[PDB]
Amino acid sequence: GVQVETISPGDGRTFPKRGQTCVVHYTGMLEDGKKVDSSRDRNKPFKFMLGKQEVIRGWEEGVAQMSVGQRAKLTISPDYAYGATGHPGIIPPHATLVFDVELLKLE
Amino acid sequence: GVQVETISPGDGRTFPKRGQTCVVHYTGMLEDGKKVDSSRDRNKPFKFMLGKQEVIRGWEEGVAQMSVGQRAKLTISPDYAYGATGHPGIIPPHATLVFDVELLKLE
Ligand SMILES: CC[C@H](C(=O)N1CCCC[C@H]1C(=O)O[C@H](CCc1ccc(OC)c(OC)c1)c1cccc(OCC(=O)O)c1)c1cc(OC)c(OC)c(OC)c1
Ligand SMILES: CC[C@H](C(=O)N1CCCC[C@H]1C(=O)O[C@H](CCc1ccc(OC)c(OC)c1)c1cccc(OCC(=O)O)c1)c1cc(OC)c(OC)c(OC)c1
Repeated sequence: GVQVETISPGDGRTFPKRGQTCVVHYTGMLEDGKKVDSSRDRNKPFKFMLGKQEVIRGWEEGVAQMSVGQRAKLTISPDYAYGATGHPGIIPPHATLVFDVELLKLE
Repeated sequence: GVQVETISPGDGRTFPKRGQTCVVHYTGMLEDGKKVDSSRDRNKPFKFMLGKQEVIRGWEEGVAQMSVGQRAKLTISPDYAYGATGHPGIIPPHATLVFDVELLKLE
């Protein structure tokens, strides 16, 4: 599943609802700490809409548990991410992924 | 993931909303056709509430795509069911499950 470790607290009351656009900055890494991708390296935050199947399962479930302003480490098992196949050149097979995620705002 | 094959049509309009109780009769079986369990063998239909994590993943997603009266066969991969461990005595490890499900009503 997805495990959540809080790094910095959010407001503790404003949580994302399906249909809302989540604006976040993230760093995705393999279990051994190696960086695969990061929005912080790109000039603009990442955005997705909750409930539209726009992202891997672990993210839908994990980010829905965060409040605005919160920063957390989400540890996602393969079955909740890219599973057996992974994704060529980016994610190896059966990979557990760890994301450092910061929920900036909802829109 | 979860694949849905329709066996008998439903009303094509009444679909389960998160928070509603789905009343169904089902027969679950392994990929080779052996029956593991069936509510049709038990005197009353199976009931569960959508969106409350009461059932395996594949069911939350598959039943949500059925309308009242529909009968369908849901083929669920391990990652959407019991994964690598299975469930002692009932579901073996790495089991793909096939369910014959009939959505009787919503309440
Ligand atoms: C740590 C690397 C990272 C990743 O893992 N991230 C991205 C951040 C959200 C969580 C997760 C993801 O979910 O990234 C998805 C990957 C594809 C995907 C999508 C839905 C799935 O299922 C319902 C699924 O099933 C496995 C796989 C994603 C990507 C881009 C925009 C996205 O949002 C909407 C859009 O703008 O198109 C979504 C990643 C970034 C990519 O580009 C920034 C990317 O592209 C090259 C990619 O391909 C594997 C990986
Ligand atoms: C084909 C065998 C079958 C099964 O597979 N079925 C049952 C029908 C819904 C789909 C699925 C299920 O999901 O069955 C779950 C199993 C447990 C479970 C639950 C949530 C999970 O969350 C992701 C999860 O993760 C793996 C595992 C279930 C069971 C009973 C009531 C249930 O809910 C209503 C209630 O609480 O009364 C749920 C099964 C029947 C059982 O009893 C009738 C049972 O018990 C002995 C069982 O244990 C493995 C198997």
